[PDB]
This record gives sequence, C-alpha cells and structure tokens, in this order.
Amino acid sequence: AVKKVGKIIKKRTKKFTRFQSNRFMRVKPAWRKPRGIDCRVRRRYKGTNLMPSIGYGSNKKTKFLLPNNKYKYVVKNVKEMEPLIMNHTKYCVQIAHNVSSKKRKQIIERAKQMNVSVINAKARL
Amino acid sequence: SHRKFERPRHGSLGFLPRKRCKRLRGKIRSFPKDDKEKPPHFTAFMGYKAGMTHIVREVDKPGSKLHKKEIVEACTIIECAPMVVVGIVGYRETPKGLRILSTVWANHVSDEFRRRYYKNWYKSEKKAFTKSLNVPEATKNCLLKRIEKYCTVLRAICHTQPSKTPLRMKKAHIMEVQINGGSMKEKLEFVKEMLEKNLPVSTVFNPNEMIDVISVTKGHGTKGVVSRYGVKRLPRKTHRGLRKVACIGAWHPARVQFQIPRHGQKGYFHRTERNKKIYRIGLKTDKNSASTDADITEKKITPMGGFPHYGVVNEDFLLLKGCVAGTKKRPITLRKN
Amino acid sequence: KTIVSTQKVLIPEGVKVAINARKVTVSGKYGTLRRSFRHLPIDIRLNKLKKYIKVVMWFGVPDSLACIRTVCTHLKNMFTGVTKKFLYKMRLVHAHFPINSNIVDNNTRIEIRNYLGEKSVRFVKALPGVVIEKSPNVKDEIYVSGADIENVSLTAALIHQSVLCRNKDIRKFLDGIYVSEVTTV
Amino acid sequence: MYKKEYVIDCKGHLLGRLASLIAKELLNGQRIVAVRCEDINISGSLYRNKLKYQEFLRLRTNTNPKKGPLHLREPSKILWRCVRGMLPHKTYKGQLALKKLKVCVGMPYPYDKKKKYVLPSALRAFRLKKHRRYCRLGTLSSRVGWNYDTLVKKNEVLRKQVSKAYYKKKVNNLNEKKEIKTEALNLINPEQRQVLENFGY
RNA sequence: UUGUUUUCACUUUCUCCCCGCACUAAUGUGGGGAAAACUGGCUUUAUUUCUUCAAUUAUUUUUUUUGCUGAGGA
RNA sequence: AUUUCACUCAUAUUAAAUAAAAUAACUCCAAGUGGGCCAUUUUUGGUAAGCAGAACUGGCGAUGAGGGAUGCUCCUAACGCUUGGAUAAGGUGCCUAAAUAUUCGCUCAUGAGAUCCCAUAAAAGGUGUUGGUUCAUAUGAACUAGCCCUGAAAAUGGAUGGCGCUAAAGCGGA
RNA sequence: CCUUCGAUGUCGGCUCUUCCUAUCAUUGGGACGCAGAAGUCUCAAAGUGUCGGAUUGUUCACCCGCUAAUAGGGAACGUGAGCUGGGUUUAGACCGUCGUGAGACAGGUUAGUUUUACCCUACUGAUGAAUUUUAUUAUAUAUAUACAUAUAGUA
RNA sequence: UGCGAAGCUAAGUCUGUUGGAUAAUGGCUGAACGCCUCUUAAGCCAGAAACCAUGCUGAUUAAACAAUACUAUCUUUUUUGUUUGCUAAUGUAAAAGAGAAAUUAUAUAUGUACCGGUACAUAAAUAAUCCUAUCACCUUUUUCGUGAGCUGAGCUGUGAGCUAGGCAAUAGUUCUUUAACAACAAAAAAGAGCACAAACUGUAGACGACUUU
Repeated sequence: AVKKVGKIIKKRTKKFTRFQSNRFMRVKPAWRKPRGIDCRVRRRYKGTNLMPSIGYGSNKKTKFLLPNNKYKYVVKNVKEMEPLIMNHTKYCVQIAHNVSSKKRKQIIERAKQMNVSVINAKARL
Repeated sequence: SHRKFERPRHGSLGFLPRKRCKRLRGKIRSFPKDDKEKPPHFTAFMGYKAGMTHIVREVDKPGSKLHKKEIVEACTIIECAPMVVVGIVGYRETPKGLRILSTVWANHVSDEFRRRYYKNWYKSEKKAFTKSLNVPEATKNCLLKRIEKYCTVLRAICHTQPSKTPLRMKKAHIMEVQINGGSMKEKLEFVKEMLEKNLPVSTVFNPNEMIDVISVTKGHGTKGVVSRYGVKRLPRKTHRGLRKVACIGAWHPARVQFQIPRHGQKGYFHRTERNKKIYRIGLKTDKNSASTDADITEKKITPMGGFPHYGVVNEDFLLLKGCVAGTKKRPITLRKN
Repeated sequence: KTIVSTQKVLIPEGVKVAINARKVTVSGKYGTLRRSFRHLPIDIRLNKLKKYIKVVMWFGVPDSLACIRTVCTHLKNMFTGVTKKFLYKMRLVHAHFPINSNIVDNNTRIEIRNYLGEKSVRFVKALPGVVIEKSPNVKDEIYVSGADIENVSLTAALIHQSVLCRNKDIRKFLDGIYVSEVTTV
Repeated sequence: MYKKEYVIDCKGHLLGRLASLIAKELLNGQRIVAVRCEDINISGSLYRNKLKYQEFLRLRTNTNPKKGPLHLREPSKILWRCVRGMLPHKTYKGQLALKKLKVCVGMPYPYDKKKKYVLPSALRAFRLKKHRRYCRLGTLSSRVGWNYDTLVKKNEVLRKQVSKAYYKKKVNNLNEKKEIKTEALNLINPEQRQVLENFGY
C-alpha cells in the first residue's frame, strides 16, 4: 500500500522481485522483465508478481529526499563539503564507505560547524 | 474388454482385512437376542482346544443312504474347567450404543484372576484388587439397585482357571458372559447368588445342543497369494516366477483395487463358526468319560500318551462334532446359538 | 378455484359421533369406529341436536374438491357399519379338490387346506374388529363381518388373494375363494 | 447471533432451509446446538427421499471404499453433513464455523434444561402447502439403517414427563408471584403506581 | 350512405309477504314477489382546519443526518 | 483551345449535414510477417463432424479485468499508481457480496426443473392438471397449447458447480 | 487428422479384478393362438453363476460334450518393467507371380535377443507416537448443576 | 534305496441365519365422472435371488470413547505477579445483562374437572414479551428471611428493608470504559506402584509385534 509521512508519499514499498526467484536459487530476486510466450506475469494474470510500471513513480516535488526531508550527498573529504554551505538545510551529508577514521572525524566536525546533518555519523567508532 | 471366461473371485471379501487379530482370546461380537420368557441363564463359556479324536455313532436319518449303519465322525475335545464368576456389569441403551453403568466385583478374587492385570506379576507388589474389595455392602446394594432400575443388558464377568489345565499360562482369561432370561430383578439375583462360586459347563450347555465357536485361527506368518487366496499358479515358463497374480488391475482406475489378492498375513484370524453339535459333556468326577454303553470299558478321554502338544485332560470337557479354529491350547469361546 | 363447497351427511338414529380437528369417532350398537382426516383441508361442522355433519372446503381446486364426497362416503360407511355390521359373503369354488376351510381362534385366523390337493396349510388372520365364520345355510360359503368396511373388505381380499393358483391357465383353473356378495346384517 | 450459544429445536423444520440458516449463523461466528434432529422434515415423499439416499449410498470410491463418502445414518449426522455442504469447510475459517456446531438426537442433559428456539423461516407448517408430501428424517434414517428411532422416542416421552412436572411447578410459582405483585402494588406510592400502569407494568 | 333518436336493465337493505317454512358457509339461507331510497347517483346554496386538495409532468426554492478529498502557496 | 483585359458568383455560419478533420500529405531506410484459427450471418462438398473449402464484419493470436462454477474465441468491458462514488454483464437461500423481497399465475416428477455459446433428445402418446376454440339439451364431443408424465438403456462412484430446494431456492411474467 | 514421431511397447491367449444391462439361467409376476407338459412375448430385477475339449496364431468361426445356463458388453480393442511370443513386422533362406535388373508382393513357408523398479503413489500386510480451544446422551441424595465436568501412567 | 513319527497339507474332514421396508404385479375403500374406477386423487394391503437391517470381519477405518484395578509427594483458600538452550510465570475465533427449560397443532392448540369423549377456562402480531440492573458511605431507630457454633429451639453473622443525620466524588474536551474467562509462577494457611529391558516360552513370527513364565 501507499506510505505517507508528512508531504512525502511513497506510492509502493516491498520492491518488485523477479518471477520464480522464490523457488529457484539460480534466479536472483533482482527484477527482470519476463519475455516468455505464456508467462503468467507478462500476461498479468491476477495474483502473481505484478511488474513495475511508470505509474508507481513518486512525485517530482518530493522525489529524492530522505525521511529527514532533504537530499543526500556523499562526500569523500572535507573539500567536497563546500557547496553545502549554501544549502545546509536542503542537503544532508553521507561519508563514503572507503573513508578512514582519520578523515571521518574531520568531516564530522566540519559538518557540525557547517550546520549540516550527517547520515552515518557514528560509523567506525 | 470383457473376460473371455468368467469365474468367481478368489476368497471372500467379508473377512477383510486379513490382518492379525488384536488378541488371542475369542471375542463375542454379539450375544443371542434376549428372550424375556425363559429363566435367567448364562450364554457363553470358555475352554481350551485339547485336540481331536473320532467316535462311532448310530445314524437315525430315515430315507438316507446311511440310516441304521454306524458312522465314524471326527470330534474336537475342548477342556473346560469350571469358570469362576467374579463380577457383574450392567449396560443401558443410548443412541450412542451400549453404555456401562457400573461394574460390581465379588468380595474375593483369585490370584489367577489378578494376574491378568499384570505384565510382570512376579516382580509386582500384587496390590491390584486389594483395597477396592472391602467396600461396605450398602454401596454394593446401591449399585445393584441402580443397575436394576436403569440397565437393560446384564453381563457377568467370569474367568477361567488355567492352573487346572496343562497350560504354561498362569494369568486367567476373563470375559463377560451376558445373562439372558427374565427381568433385571431376576437376572441380578441369579448372578448375585453365583457371584463367587464355580460355573461348570453343564450349567451353560446341555448335550446334543448346537453352539457357536469363536476363536483365533492357526497362524502361518506371511503367505503368498497362491496359498492366501487360492489363485491359480502361472505356467512354468513365466519369467519372474509363477506364484503370483498376473494382472493386478486394469489401466483405469489408475490405482490398485482393494479386491485384488496380494501377499500378506495368513492365519491368526478371528472366526465365528456356527452349528457345532455337542456330542458329550464329560465330567471330571467319573472314570467312564470316554466309555459308552456299547463299550463298558474303564477309560477317560485322554488318549494313551496324552493329547499331542496339549497334555492330559483332567477336568470337564465337551466332545464337539467337527473341527474348530485354532491350535492346541487355543482358548475357544463357546456361545449359545 | 371455487370459493366454498360443502356437502351434508345425515346422522342415523342409533349412532353417536364426536369430531375434533377432523378426527372422527363413531359409536353404535355394533362397536366403535375411529378415523382421522388430518390429511385434508376441511371444516367439519357437527350438528348434534339436529343431526347431520357438513364438510366444507374453502378455496378448493377440483383435485381437492374430489375429496369432499370421499370423506362423506367414508363417514356414512362408518355409520352403516356401526349400526349394522358390514357382511362379506364369500364362496369357495373348486373343480376336483374340495377346499377344506377351518375356522379357529374364536373366529379369526382361518386355515385353508386341500387347495389343489397341496396338503400344505395356508392361513389368514382377520384384521382387528373382523369376524370370520361359515354360513349355516350354504356349505361352501364364508361370512366376513365387522363394523369397519375397510377392515372387513381387506380381510376378504386377503382370503381371496391367499389362494391364487400359479403356473396354470388362470381362466381354466377357476378354483379359489371369491367374494360372492357384500351386504349388511 | 449475539448469544453465547443458540439452542434450536429441529422438530418440524425443513432440512435445507434449517441448514442454510444454521450455516449463515455459524459463519458469522455464532455457536448453535441443534436438538431433536430426528424430527426434521424433508419435502417430498418418504419413498422419494429414500430413493435419493439410496442413490447416495450407491456412491463410494471403487479403489478403496474406506476413503469414499462416509455416508452416516444418524439424523443428527445427516443434518451436520448438510450444513457442512452448505459451508466452505475446506478453509480454516470454514472449519471453525463447522466445529462451532453441535447436533444431537433427542435432548441430552444440558440442553433439555435451556430454552429452545425455532426458526419460523424454516418451519414446515409455514413453508409447505398442506397438500404436498413430506418425510420425517427419523423414519428415513431408520429405513436406511440407523436402528435407534424407538429408543429416542422412549427418552423423549420420559423427558416430556419431567418437563410437564417442571412446567406445572413453574406455573404455580408464576401464579403465586403474580398474586404477590397485585397486592404489593397497592403498597407503593400512588405516583409510582400511575407510572407503572401508564407504561403497562 | 355518417350522425341523430328510442326501448329494457343496471342498486342497497340489519324492510315486508309467500313457499322450503331452519332447509344456511352464516348471528341465517334457497326460490318467488312487493317497499323506499338510509345506502349509491345527480341538481342547487355556503365552506375546505371535520375531512380532501391526489398523481404525473413542466417550472422553482429549500432541508435532516452524514462518507471521502484539501492539489496549490500567485 | 490557349492568352490578356474587363464585370461578378453565398463567405457577416462557411455554394447540404456532421466531424478531439492537419493525429495531414509526401519522401527515404529498414524490421517482422507471408502455417492461422474462432463467432454471427451467407454458402460449396459431405450422411454428418470440434470435417474440408470460401464471403462480410468482429475477435482469438498479440490480451489481461468482472461474469458464464470450469474454459484461448461467449456477455460486459479492454489495462499507469491510488482514494471515494455509481454502474455494466450477471446475480441477491448457503457456499458467495446482495431479497428465504414484493406481486400474479403454472408445476408433484417411484430417475421434476433450473442462465446464450453449453455441454443431446425425436416421431408418437396420456381419462395428469391449467387455460382457450367450435359443435350438440350442464351435460356429451372434437380440437388447441402451457407445465408434468411415457417414449428415455452403459460400463470406476457423480454431479442444475455443490448443498439442497416444492407457501421454491423450479417455470413464465411484473 | 485434434493430441503423441528427443517413442504412450502395436494381435491373440493365459492370469486377475471390477463395472454396465440391451437378463442366458436362477427369484417373483403379467399375456398367449395357455387343458396339462413344453414353449413364446413381456415386467421388477445385475444378488449368484455363465463350463470341459478337437482344428486354427488367431479375434471371429465350427463341431464333440456336459450344463440350469453355457447372455451380450466396458474398463487406453482392461491387462507385455504380469507372462508367452504362435502370428504380424528388420536382417538368413525357399517357392509362385511380377520386373531386363537391383528387387516387389494387403501371396505362401521356415529360423529369428521380449531390458530396468531399490523412487512416489496405489494396494497388501507390519510397528507406532501425539492429539484443550478438545470432548460431553451425564454427574450429584421424589431432589441441583454446562456459570459444569475432564490431571497422568500402567492393565 | 525301504519304512518314516512330529509339523504343514487336499485329493480328506467340519460349518455356511432371519427380520424390516419395498419394486413389478394383484388387490381394498373411494371420489373425480348420479355409474365405475387399485389412486391414471386423498387414504390402505399383500408382495422378489433386489435394498436396509440381523449375523460375520476390521475398527491408529471415530487423530473416538466408557467402566473397572492399582499407582505418581499429592490435594483445597489468601497475597504478590506472568511489563550453558532454559530453570518464575499468559493464553483466548470472540464478556460489557452474551438473561430466559412445556408440550403440541398448523382447516387450531393447551390446562383443569369428570367418564379417547364431555364441560369450562386459557392462547392466538405468539420475545412486538417477561425478568433483571444504579437507591453509594458511615451513624440511629428498627422489621423480616438464611450460614457458623449451641440446645423442634435461643444467639452471632449474612441478605432485604424502615426512621432520622451529614458525608465523598473534581485530575482541565475523548483516544479501550485496562473491568471477562481460563491457566500459570512464587510465598503463606488447611487437608494427603508399575512398565521396558533381561532370561524363558512358541498358541507367534521377515524385523518389530504377539502368547507366556
């Protein structure tokens, strides 16, 4: 069903799974459109693995923003934080996975004094 | 398509499943219908198959090829030491069948009877039936009065005395014999006056009387279809053996029917044969049990050397015309017609 | 579908009747008859001081209307039977083998022998309230009497049907017991 | 529908209509107990219904009749099977609805002492024209092989006697209570009296 | 080659008479006759709150209790 | 006949009406396809066929959804993701959401009957019952057509979808 | 020619079971051009039973004989991981006819490998726990209670 | 090679019911249709190797159940709680007055009184009804019923009531009204044997299982 928090409405949860991936190990759950001929899912038989459509698209006014109602931006050092100084209340910052504890403390403190929220603030400590 | 040549099926479907019987003891499925007019009387008895012999009798069948001539007939000997009556059970009719109201025991029961309640009597404390028997007589009379008022079928618990037989078994075979006769008032007193004393066979049965026999047939383990159902042997050229049923069903239904003979257990089946005539009720006391007025010899029923695989019959017995199901030492329940 | 249809039955002198919920009871000098009509939709108006009973049906289709006269005739048969016993005279006819009839059990359970020389006893038990005897005038006659027309007639039919011949030309082997006449006492 | 359980007297009730009403109640989560199931009526002649049951009886699985349609002969079981056939018994909810039903022949110990209800929408007197044949489920079951009809009749006449005694005692108690009321009604205040007789108490 | 006119036959009785005279489904009844005129119908005068002023259609104006929804941010 | 000059033939609703008529016209390059099948209507061969061969249109293929219990082709209706409302086809005794609704008839079946496709039934009969028509002094006839009945027999056990239903939950209406 | 040619083992017999009724006999009836006897027509009825052999691979058939009767059928033309392999239907060979020939024959003849179950289910027998949101045709000194009752092991 | 007990075995021996309701058919009474008619109306009868019972076989085919015999620390009230794999501990297919025992007939029933009948009452929108709820507390005057203990009987308690008096509720507008039933844990008070295995058997048997000592 639809999920609605604040103004952000997510039109569908529980991401689509590939047909028959439940009962075949070689078939990964990642969605693939089934070509088939008599394919059930392709023909849209009721009660079987509905396919993604453009109609599920979230509205463009609130498309990419996180539950904190702002867009995420992934940074790798303190230098890539400069553009956030202007839109600190529209963007949250996430530190890249391959950033060391050297630099993570620096990015955390810089974002703190920049007044921009950090997503994975308590990582690697 | 149809069979080229029809012939009746093999074996009776009425004795299915040909599985092993639950118990070694013959169990009466139903007792004869109650007749109010007749006086109260017992209906069944228990004995043991001692073996068989043959007798000579003069036929009195006019217009028959035998008539006045003397005939040899096979006869089964069933040793019947007196049974002991120990209990009364009352039944009442409900739309769900017969319901026990209660059972009333006698003041004393034999150790032979109590053994039947134990799997390991030798190591047991033998505490069964030890403190339920000294109940006050007032409650006894109350239970009998309620049985009189409400019950409509009366049976007496009675047990055999294997110690009087050559059996290795020591625990008694116990069973309920239904009392058929007058009203419950008379039935209750008829059983109460016999609530502890011995029950001889002569009380239950008379000579020259037709009775039914209930017993478990002789066991044979698992047997092939040829022996078990009497199917015809396949020709000698058959590839994977000839002692089997060739076709065990048509293509459809795509199953094997339950009417198809198959290998399995043979023997040790419960059976109830009708119309066995009592030829003589031999008594323990007399020494001429096997003597006739045309023989006047001094001899008892036991053949010289003893009954094979059984022993010596030192108690009451009845000479039954024909054969009866079961091996030697098998408990046979005799039922009134 | 007619609105109301009635028919009237006179009550004879020596009879006393009682009708409750179309359950009629008739009493006379020859016994008592008791009949139930609860399988028909009818009002039974019993008038005692002026005799007669009227059977009236409302909204009767012809199939149901056919039963009014049936009920009335049943009632008048009850009256006649209770005032003068219904009598069925039967005749025993035989070609070569005389039929030996024996009446036992205080005029019930007649037994028949020598039917076609079969020397096997046949017998019929009279229905309740029915008496079988032999006529004192004609030697091959049987009287079946009683208050209930249905009972006596059924008993006579039982006598007749107990003695049918088998595997022979029925129109040549005429022997048997036949209802010669039906009257009253 | 809103009681802990409904005890209904099946005497003089048409089998199919009664089963339909019972099934709807059970599906709505109402526990019912059907008593005197051997007095259920069925439209159509006794011979016709006997023929129908013989056709049912002739029906068994050829391979192994143990698995076949268990035929059942008690009128209570017949009513139970009719209700089951009127019910989605192969689902969990349908199974619960089926098990919420109890059927008896006669009136046993708990149910002979509680109020029995009647469904007028299924009464023979209201649903069958008086000139058309009907059957009695008890006699049908007896002809099919129930062989417990007469015993139920005996138990029923005994229950009739005890119920008659109870009813006489209850009538005496109600009469004496009404006599108490008509006199104690003069001892209350007059305006209380006026209210009571105005509203018919 | 259309109108126009004429005749009898049409109702209620808890009315009466005769016959069956209690015969009815009936606290009545079947058949045959008389009676006026409550009943029913019509014609006048006054009224429509004693009572009715309907229904359908066209044309208009409201009303009780309530379900769901709130895009946008000029 | 062509050419050039004149004059002028509704257009303000548009030389008849209507038109999400330019979503047109044209050009280029190229894919797949070139075994079809079904329904209504028509039709050829055939005794007939879920047979063979054709015509029109619509479908199935290539297509799901509601209904027809079930069903590639029938009825409704064609499809982004939702919230309400109201319906179509079809239904409202239970299975199963909604009427044991209302109103008027018919029918009793000892193998009743019960939604197009659709899942078979005929000639011939009936003194079953219901309603009409035409002849003869409340009777006798002869017709007629509704429901019912006979005609009506097959193989695992059995199917109005099941239960069941007769003051219908059947048939024909409103 | 709708399904099966990346194979559904294609004749008959033997064996074994079940089903239908359009009933051959047996059961009880009705009709007769029915005296009896025998028989014919027909109804309800599928409970019971429907055989031994000679010839032929045969089904079919036809005789001998018994019988009460020797009825008709279905089940993938029931039944080949049940058999057999006589026939048909590979390769050898013979004859006749046909063909120039290689060869052909819905002509005859003779000889010619018949594979696998230990899986699932079905069926036949053989052990066997667990079973409270479960059960109750009562239980209580002419008398109350389901608002109750019921533990478990052994026998 | 003879004979060959025991055991298996047939070619040997023994045993293999009667009731109900019906079909076909033949009938009874009897209208429709003044007569007649087995009913092709209502209401009945007799009736078959068929049907259903009876009888027989299974019944872990009913995941079924009863009575009996003996036994396992066990059995009854109150308070607090169930907010190394474990060693305290909770679940509801349905509480919010979940209220209700005569029987029966449907072209009628039921009670009473007499001898199925007569007479009289009652009931006939029957649950469209009846019954049950709120009067707190404490104090005074008291009235009437039931339990412990005492000796048909006195007293205490309990339930209902009578006269008179003053005495409380308050959480800011509702977020289920935490209200039922059953169970369990801890702590207090009172009362309260068998089976398998083993050896043997052989009426049993592939192994289990079964019969025994």
